[PDB]
Amino acid sequence: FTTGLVYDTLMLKHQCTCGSSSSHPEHAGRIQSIWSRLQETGLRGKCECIRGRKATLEELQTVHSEAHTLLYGTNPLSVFVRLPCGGVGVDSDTIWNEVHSAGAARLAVGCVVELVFKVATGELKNGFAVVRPPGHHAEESTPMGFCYFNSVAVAAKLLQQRLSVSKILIVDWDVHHGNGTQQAFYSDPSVLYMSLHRYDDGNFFPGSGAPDEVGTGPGVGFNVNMAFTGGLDPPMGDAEYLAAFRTVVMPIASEFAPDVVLVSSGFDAVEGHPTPLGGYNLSARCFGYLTKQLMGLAGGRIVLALEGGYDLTAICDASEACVSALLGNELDPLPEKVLQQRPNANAVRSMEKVMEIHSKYWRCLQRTTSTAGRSLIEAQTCENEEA
Amino acid sequence: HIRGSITQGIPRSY
Ligand SMILES: [K+]
Ligand SMILES: [K+]
Ligand SMILES: [Zn+2]
Ligand SMILES: [Zn+2]
Repeated sequence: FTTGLVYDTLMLKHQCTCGSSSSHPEHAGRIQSIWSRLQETGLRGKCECIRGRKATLEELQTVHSEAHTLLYGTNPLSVFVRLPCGGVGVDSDTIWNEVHSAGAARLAVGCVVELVFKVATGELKNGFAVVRPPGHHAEESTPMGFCYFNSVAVAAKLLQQRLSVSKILIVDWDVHHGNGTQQAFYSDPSVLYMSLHRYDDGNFFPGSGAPDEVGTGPGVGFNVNMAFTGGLDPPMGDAEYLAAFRTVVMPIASEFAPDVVLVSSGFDAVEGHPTPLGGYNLSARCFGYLTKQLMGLAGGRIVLALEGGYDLTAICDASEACVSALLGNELDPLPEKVLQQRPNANAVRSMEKVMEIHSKYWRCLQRTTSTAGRSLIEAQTCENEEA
Repeated sequence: HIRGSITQGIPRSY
């Protein structure tokens, strides 16, 4: 009863034909380097090796239109344009390999589904899916932002339909808003979608994910956009995400009280990225602590699935920290400067905006006042004296 | 029309 890992080198074949390496950030070396890091650190040997598979067209159609699944899930046995790099794609970001991309994208979904079901049924404690292409930007009938099929959303739908799971939490800590995942569950109160993302008043990719997007119909209140606004003045870092987890993510998630937790685990908020791709300064170590916090929910029934994250050192460092956390290893302590740092004013304003909006729906936010400005030490000092 | 780019950090618009 341990941590599972799923990975498949056939996902490396989703690759542009152009030969212009610097042009495509979402490249095969992303998952290849993560897998090598997990192997050489000994973490792979501590985990169960889970074999993936291709998702069926019917499984993909729990989220996407039939036409969308045929266009991107089958090959001829137009929506595709000749790109300036010389390859083919659906937009300037999102390449299409006419031979390999359909199978690779279906394999990414199937890997996530296989791992998610083994955790949900108790064959595994928890797990991490090392998959590409990413999924959370793909809408019902629109690929975008490197994504074709929303692997995490498909897994959640299948949990509902095949295992009758009544409460699913999706946490999305990729630096970008998961517009596809938000769409897929917007009217559904049985799935809580919670995204932390760079929002900057709608001036960052993809442009969605405002705090006042709370859901629709019976789903009102079950969509939580922890949207950071203010730009990179200063960039968000460990203190800001830890405060957001303390004030927003964990109180709401605990009140929701899920049966299963799915994490859209992009690492493009880690320090060392080109600022247009994220520009935040999270440490890899911090993602281990965030993972450990989410492991307290749903009895530990949690799966992380790789989304974005592009700097190889950054995503390998963060994957290592997250898998170490899933295995129950002791994490390195956070630096003293991080524990003592108060979240920056833009993050405080961002957190308080979200709390004001969702105080209408969540009793845990009908708290007395806001503690969003407290450092971790200041918050822990006030917790010990209370209880 | 449509613009927007994850590589450039530009939101999708119009
Ligand atoms: K996100
Ligand atoms: K929802
Ligand atoms: Zn290309
Ligand atoms: Zn991203």
